[PDB]
Amino acid sequence: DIAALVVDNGSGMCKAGFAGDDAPRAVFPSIVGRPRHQGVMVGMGQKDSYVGDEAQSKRGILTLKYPIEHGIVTNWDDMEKIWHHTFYNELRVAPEEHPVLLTEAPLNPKANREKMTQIMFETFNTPAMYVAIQAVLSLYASGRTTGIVMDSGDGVTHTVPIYEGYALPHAILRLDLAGRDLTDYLMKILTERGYSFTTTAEREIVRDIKEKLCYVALDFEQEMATAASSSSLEKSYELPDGQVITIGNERFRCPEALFQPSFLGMESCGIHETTFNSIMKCDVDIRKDLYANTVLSGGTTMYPGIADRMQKEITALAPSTMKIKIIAPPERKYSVWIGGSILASLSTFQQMWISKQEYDESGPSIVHRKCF
Amino acid sequence: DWETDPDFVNDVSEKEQRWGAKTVQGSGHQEHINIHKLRENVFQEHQTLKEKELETGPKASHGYGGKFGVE
Amino acid sequence: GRLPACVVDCGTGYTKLGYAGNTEPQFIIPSCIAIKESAKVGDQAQRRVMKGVDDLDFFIGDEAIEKPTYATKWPIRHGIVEDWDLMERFMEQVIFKYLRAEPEDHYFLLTEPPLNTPENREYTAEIMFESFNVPGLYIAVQAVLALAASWTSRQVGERTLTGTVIDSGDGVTHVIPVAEGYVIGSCIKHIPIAGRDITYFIQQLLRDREVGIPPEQSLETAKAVKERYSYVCPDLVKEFNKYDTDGSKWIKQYTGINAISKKEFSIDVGYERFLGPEIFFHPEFANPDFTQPISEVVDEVIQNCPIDVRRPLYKNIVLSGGSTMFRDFGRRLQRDLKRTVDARLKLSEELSGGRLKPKPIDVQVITHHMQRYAVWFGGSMLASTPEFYQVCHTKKDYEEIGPSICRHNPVFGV
Amino acid sequence: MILLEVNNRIIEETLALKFENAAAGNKPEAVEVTFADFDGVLYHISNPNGDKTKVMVSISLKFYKELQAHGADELLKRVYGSFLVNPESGYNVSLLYDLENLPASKDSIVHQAGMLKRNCFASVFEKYFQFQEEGKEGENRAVIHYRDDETMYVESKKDRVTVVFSTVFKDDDDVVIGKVFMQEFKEGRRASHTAPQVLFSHREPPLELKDTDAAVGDNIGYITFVLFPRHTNASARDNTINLIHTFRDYLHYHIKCSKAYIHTRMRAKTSDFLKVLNRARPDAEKKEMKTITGKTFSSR
Amino acid sequence: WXAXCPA
Amino acid sequence: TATLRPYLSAVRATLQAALCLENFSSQVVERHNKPEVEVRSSKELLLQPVTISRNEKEKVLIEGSINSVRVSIAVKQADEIEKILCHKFMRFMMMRAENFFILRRKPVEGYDISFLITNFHTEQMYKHKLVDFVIHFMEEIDKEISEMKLSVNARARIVAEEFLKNF
Amino acid sequence: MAYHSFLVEPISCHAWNKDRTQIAICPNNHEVHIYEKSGAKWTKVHELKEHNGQVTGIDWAPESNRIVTCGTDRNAYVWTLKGRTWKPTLVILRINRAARCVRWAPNENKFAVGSGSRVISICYFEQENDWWVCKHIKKPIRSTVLSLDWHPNNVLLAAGSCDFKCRIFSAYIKEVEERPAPTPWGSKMPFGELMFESSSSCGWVHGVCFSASGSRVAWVSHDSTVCLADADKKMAVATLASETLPLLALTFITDNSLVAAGHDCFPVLFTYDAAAGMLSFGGRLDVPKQSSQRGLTARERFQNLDKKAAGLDSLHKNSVSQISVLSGGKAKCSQFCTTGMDGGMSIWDVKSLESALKDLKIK
Amino acid sequence: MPAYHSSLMDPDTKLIGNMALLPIRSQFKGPAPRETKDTDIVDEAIYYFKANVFFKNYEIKNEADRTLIYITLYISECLKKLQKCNSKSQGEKEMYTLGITNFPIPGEPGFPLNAIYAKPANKQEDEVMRAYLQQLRQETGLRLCEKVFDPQNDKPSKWWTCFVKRQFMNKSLSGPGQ
Ligand SMILES: Nc1ncnc2c1ncn2[C@@H]1O[C@H](COP(=O)(O)OP(=O)(O)O)[C@@H](O)[C@H]1O
Ligand SMILES: Nc1ncnc2c1ncn2[C@@H]1O[C@H](COP(=O)(O)OP(=O)(O)O)[C@@H](O)[C@H]1O
Ligand SMILES: [Mg+2]
Ligand SMILES: [Mg+2]
Repeated sequence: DIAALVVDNGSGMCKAGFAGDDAPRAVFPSIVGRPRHQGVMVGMGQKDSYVGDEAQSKRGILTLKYPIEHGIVTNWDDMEKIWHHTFYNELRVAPEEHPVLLTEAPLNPKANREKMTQIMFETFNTPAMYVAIQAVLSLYASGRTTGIVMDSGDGVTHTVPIYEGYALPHAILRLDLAGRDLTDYLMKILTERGYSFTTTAEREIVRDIKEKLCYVALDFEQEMATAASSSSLEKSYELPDGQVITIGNERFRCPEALFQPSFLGMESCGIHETTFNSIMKCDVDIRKDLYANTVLSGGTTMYPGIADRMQKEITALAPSTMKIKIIAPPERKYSVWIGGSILASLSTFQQMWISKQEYDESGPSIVHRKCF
Repeated sequence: DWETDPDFVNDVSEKEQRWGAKTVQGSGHQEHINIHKLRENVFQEHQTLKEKELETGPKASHGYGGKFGVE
Repeated sequence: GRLPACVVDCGTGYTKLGYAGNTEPQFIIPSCIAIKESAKVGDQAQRRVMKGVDDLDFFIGDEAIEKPTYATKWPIRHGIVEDWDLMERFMEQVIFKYLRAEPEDHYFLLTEPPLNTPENREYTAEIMFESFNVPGLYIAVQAVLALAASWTSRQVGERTLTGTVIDSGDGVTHVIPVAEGYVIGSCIKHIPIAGRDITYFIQQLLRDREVGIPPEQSLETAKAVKERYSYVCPDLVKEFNKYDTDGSKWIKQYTGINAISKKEFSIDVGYERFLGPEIFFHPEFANPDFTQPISEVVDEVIQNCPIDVRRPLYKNIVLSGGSTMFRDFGRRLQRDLKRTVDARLKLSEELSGGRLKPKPIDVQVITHHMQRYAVWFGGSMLASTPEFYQVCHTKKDYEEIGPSICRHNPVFGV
Repeated sequence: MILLEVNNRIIEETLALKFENAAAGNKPEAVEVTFADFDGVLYHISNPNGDKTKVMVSISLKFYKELQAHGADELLKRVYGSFLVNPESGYNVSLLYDLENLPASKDSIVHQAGMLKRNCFASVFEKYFQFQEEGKEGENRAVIHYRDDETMYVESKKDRVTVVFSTVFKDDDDVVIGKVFMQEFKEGRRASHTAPQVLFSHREPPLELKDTDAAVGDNIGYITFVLFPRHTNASARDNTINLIHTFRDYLHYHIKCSKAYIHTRMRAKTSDFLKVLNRARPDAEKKEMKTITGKTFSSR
Repeated sequence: WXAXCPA
Repeated sequence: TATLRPYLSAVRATLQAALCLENFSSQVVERHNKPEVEVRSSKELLLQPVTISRNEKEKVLIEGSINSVRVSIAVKQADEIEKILCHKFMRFMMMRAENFFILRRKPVEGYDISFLITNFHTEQMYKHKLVDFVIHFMEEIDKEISEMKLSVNARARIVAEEFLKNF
Repeated sequence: MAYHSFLVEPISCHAWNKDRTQIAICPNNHEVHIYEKSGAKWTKVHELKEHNGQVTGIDWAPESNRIVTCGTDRNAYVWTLKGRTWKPTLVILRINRAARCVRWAPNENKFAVGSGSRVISICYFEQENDWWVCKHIKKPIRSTVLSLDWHPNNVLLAAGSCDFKCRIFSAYIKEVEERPAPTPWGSKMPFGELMFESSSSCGWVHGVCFSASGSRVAWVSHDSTVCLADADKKMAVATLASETLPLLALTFITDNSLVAAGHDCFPVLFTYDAAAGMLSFGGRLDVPKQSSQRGLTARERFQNLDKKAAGLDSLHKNSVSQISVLSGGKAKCSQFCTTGMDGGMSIWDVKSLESALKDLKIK
Repeated sequence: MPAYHSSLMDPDTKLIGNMALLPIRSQFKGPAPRETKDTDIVDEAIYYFKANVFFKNYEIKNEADRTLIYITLYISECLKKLQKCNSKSQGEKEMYTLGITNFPIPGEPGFPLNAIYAKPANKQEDEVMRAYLQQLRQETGLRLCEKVFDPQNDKPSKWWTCFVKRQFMNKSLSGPGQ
């Protein structure tokens, strides 16, 4: 057996570890900081780019930039910085001795995975790598070979239906709507109360407010009429400088955008209707088995009371005789990584690597042949 | 020690390379010859070389008179 | 009547096909196979089962590098066949498409490196005897045939049967001392450092420095840079200094064509002119396990042979294989060997007391007209004699004993 | 490669190389290349009496006598013109290219020089195609000894051309697989709406071989093609001749690829049995994580 | 992205 | 299957009457520890070789000992094609005889396959699972060889169709 | 009563001290591992490493606290506890093949090593030279000596062999003890004498054991048969042919009842009826335990769906190879320890076993 | 064939710890004596650097070899910082502020070769070693800033910044790959 690094490195937060464990060894936000003021105190040591948790702690004087947006790498230098910090600082392991199992969302541009392979082979000199689809790993982590995975990360949402292992590639529905859009929408709607977060350092504060207070309402209109007729839903959060703010109606208005993107000015259907459409695109003989094996993942599906909402919404769209099960495990946020460690620890997986030798003779165009 | 040449290039097509390169001033497609004649000639010449290498080497049969001589 | 025997020298980077009795191989193709490969999951023995007749949709040789939609696989690595499915398909198109030989009317003479495991010979015998049904097979060591290729370029009366053959191919470099026609097998040396290691080193050098090389050709370039601007240096640090102080003369330019848009890219060939071949006299540059130069390995090879056949072995060091076609390779080899030999002789004279000054050992490195295919022609000699049909393994011998008939070679005793 | 090809690669390569060397203006070098082909055919490209300016390509066949019959050189002459010369001693047909009188477009003569064996065969075979086209019944029917133990009995009638292959394989494994490959040969006429009537027999020889010396026996198989005037017309007889010529070699080729095909399924089933054995090895409680090379991890 | 959406 | 049920029951009951192995150091050599049925050095550590046969030409020969068991299987081979396929398949099984820890690189003369289960294989690996593997091989080998035969037939038909299509 | 698995590899042999607070086992290698009972858990306290091959016999003298170990390196060692470490004294066996078993004498003055050289080595001390010397019993033996057990009178010695025979030799050493008293086995007892030799000619003899009073000798065969020879009845043999797999070890819990074990992994009990001269299958001692199943996780489900596409109802999952009597002696035993080829060590109890099964009567 | 060792050890050369306190031709302060001959240890290290990075076995023969090993390890740190600059007048400032930066010395965590480097025995030897290493660093950076930067475009020549990935025996004075 061999130890193979599993680096999820989805948008939002990079989670890297070793294959064979039950939790990623190092999880840190994938951001890169740059100082935006003069240095005046010489002799204390300075750096020109902070990465990960260090960039988060010093966010007061930095311009946080995400290298990945909507599941696509848009700045490769910062991506290389993130990978270097993951390899040599978080895991503290030599990357030229271990295989690497990276993940990519479905229906992304091929140049993305091509440049990913080129970077991982020509910069870090990994002896072998493999680019897997996130939802397939999420299904691995759930310990079943049939079901529709509904993975809603921080920058992209997508559903993949699989039956007996034979994934249907013609019913994979992708939707560029995830935690970052919800964070921006919360930043927008927080003004009407009276609070204004406008700089990229305060977007982190808004994200913390979202992931600590926001939740999904089972019946949107009833909850609106309730929180608009009584002060029993307002919650108070303390900013990092002593100020306290109180949010009421906004609490469930942020995640509700997932179920009706008309708030964000988008035309696409909600995530529930997206999952239902993905199911309905499959053949008629497997739908009943998909309905009872719906799986959630990603940290955007960690909103309190989203499983019940998804069940109540799909049950309204599916025939009255199909049983709808929303298999949402309480370890959903790390599921995409957990399935990876399961995969990279298998025996036959050693025959699915992209060996460094195989790349040295064929360039980056080999990932489209060795990895679907 | 021996000096090198900076401006030496033996550009050859991969197909030209498979037969030879301009680093050896004779390599490439050679004139077809008879192989059995070469084999027998090499055998006979090795035999003749062995005979003279024996004649010019130390001889145990040197003291018995005649062509060998008396020690 | 008899038909000429087929000779198939299967090397790691190139395979030479021909009919015995000619002067040069009829075909020299790359040892690669283009098969249809897609994104699948499961083991390798399971995704290789092709339905219908789809296992015959493959190409080999020159026709396998042109195909841009096929996946090109190399079955032979370091001279040792690591894949037998691809090797069987390669052999079947070698026999039925290029040679056009009916494999039941021709004796076959294949080749091998010295340290080929016996199971590889058994699998080769199983393939040629049960699948292709050859009437006879003979698996000769590769470098020992390369000795009988230097006789066509040397004057009459000095074509000897004794010499040290140095065969440096695409995947392996082996040294074989032949004396009076008998392979001294217990002294053969075998190093898996060869041309392809030089090509990997050169591409890693180019990729750390140059820009503009298309990735899908980063290897194809490092071959055109290696087999064109590469030479041997008498000293390493002095050459680094010669390139640093007068770069305007020692730094060359290589202009290639990007075979997708037909544009032209230009790169600067600098240190990799002399650092490529230097992994021959410094094998740690490419494989940190070996640390011994090639001159010292040749000296150990010759110093392990019997005593009275040491002086002729020094006189007929015959180079072979493509990787020895580097300018002034034989010169530096002979210089180092002469240094070693003269130092040893002076030490022996000093220890003797200083009464006799022995004959200085003549050291010669023989470059000849046939190096690129020196092995094959050798085979074309051996497989053209009558005695050949007395040393082959007849079909009866296989039908009686089994593949274990091919288990022994002159590198190990008993 | 599924269907065997009819053009020899060594002839084309050697002649194209010689013609490129001559067209560029270089002085001609010696050439002496002997080789073989299917069905025991022997080629020899050399120079006549050390004359390095002429290249003579000679071929020795197995249907030695059928090609010497009167009228068996119409096609050879028609296709090769002045290149056809007297046979070299020991060989049967011989072309002679003068490297100084080569016409332009050197690709056509090399494309027709690589098909020397196919043309020698089609020359001794179009005789019966013509005997059938000209509307004459009972024309000459012969037995081409295209191999040394197998025969091809050709007969031409008023309305058809019957070709009976008497074939037998040398190796025992090849015989056992060839029985199957020849039994299943009548199931091919379901792949095309126009395929010649094929009949297979190994109990007894057909009634065409009762007055002739075609090879018969209890280990030989008989395959009868009935080529009708829609397979032997002046527009689709090239493909028909190619197929009737390379039929036996194609069957042999695919018999020898069937084994390399079966080996993959056998490896798959071997792995499937190894997976059933694996249920006997007790799963370890803790494994030490290693590296791609296999050395200790050196870290957590 | 290049066309449609930013990325 | 259901036509091999009594034959396989007898073979399985004879397998776990042997395979009661113990550690034993050699007697005819100083410190070697070798399987006593392979060397045949001492005639006191060798049990009776028992044969279990379903008909004339399908059988299992079991040779027991104190620290080793040799199980040779002679499989059903109806015609020549099944004989060729059985030979090639057993050969492709021998090729990987270190992944099969209980296998033998060469079958006993007269028999098609042979397993050699020493005492280390019953101390480090489950004994009942080894018995189950042998019985499963004996169950499924005929079926797999028949599927090989059908594959050969299909290949022949496809080759015929690929030829006769060009006319 | 408990079960403790020291390792996954077999245990060749084990030995307890006087107060049954320490155990010496063989981890299936050259070392000898001495564990100590600390509350409810075991903790390894000593490692004895002097052998070249794996040990095959360990025995612990209770009164003197000296260990004896014989292995496949044709050597024997006597370990004495100096202060805090066990120091070995080498014994010269003079055999030319691997040793197989070792047994201290009841009085701890000599010990018997049965080897595969077709001899038995009776080793004793020479305080005139501090020299561990040995004599040889080699006449009627024709194969390996597998098991040994001493008579309570410190002289006679039961030995089973691979020559299908159980024998009772006389290991009298006339330089460490006095002439012994006449026993119902015979009055003439010189060194190397043959007092009894069974009539069996089928199956090896894996284990022999003398009675608590030294008047009966029982043994187990690979032929599945358990036999008992009585000396007060003209040395009469009572045999019982079992219908299970063979046995490897046995002991005398009373003067009438035996506890055997073997390739079945569970202990069985036999009884002897002196008024009739015939053995009776007392029955299985262990109650068949129901091994709880565990639900599979997703990592283990895929791990054994990719790799491989309890069956036994006893404490031991492999054959039991050695049975010793913990407390109570052989006249009335209350605890017996079993060690097998699965690294486990089962401390049984006679009272609890007799309580669990009421169809189980101990004669 | 062996790598390129230094040939400056003299029987009267003084030692610091177990490193040859070799004289150096420089202007910075330090405990090393001044050199009159045209080649000091730093010139030799910069001469042998480009070749010593490709070898993978380096036998320490004397203490001058340990000094040359340190300087070869530090040139790899100078190159990492000079790769980013775009003007020799900035490369000089970068090399000064790097030479000032205190790197680990023998016997401290972070020094890659504690096993084969004798740490100081007391405080005075510690201080002398610190000053000596600082002088070595400063002068090596000063000499290298004139090699890396070519006068044709006044920016780091690609013939020197291609050795940024090449580590001398995979060791470095900085962190493990950071
Ligand atoms: N427990 C939670 N409750 C509510 N929101 C959460 C929770 N965990 C994460 N989120 C929000 O979900 C967003 C995206 O999830 P994340 O797991 O970061 O995607 P990815 O897996 O691609 O990194 C985050 O910005 C975070 O604010
Ligand atoms: N003229 C040359 N100079 C340097 N290297 C060469 C030359 N010709 C071939 N090579 C190298 O040698 C290898 C091919 O030579 P060859 O003797 O055919 O090896 P093999 O027979 O093992 O394939 C290739 O790796 C190629 O790069
Ligand atoms: Mg995710
Ligand atoms: Mg070669």
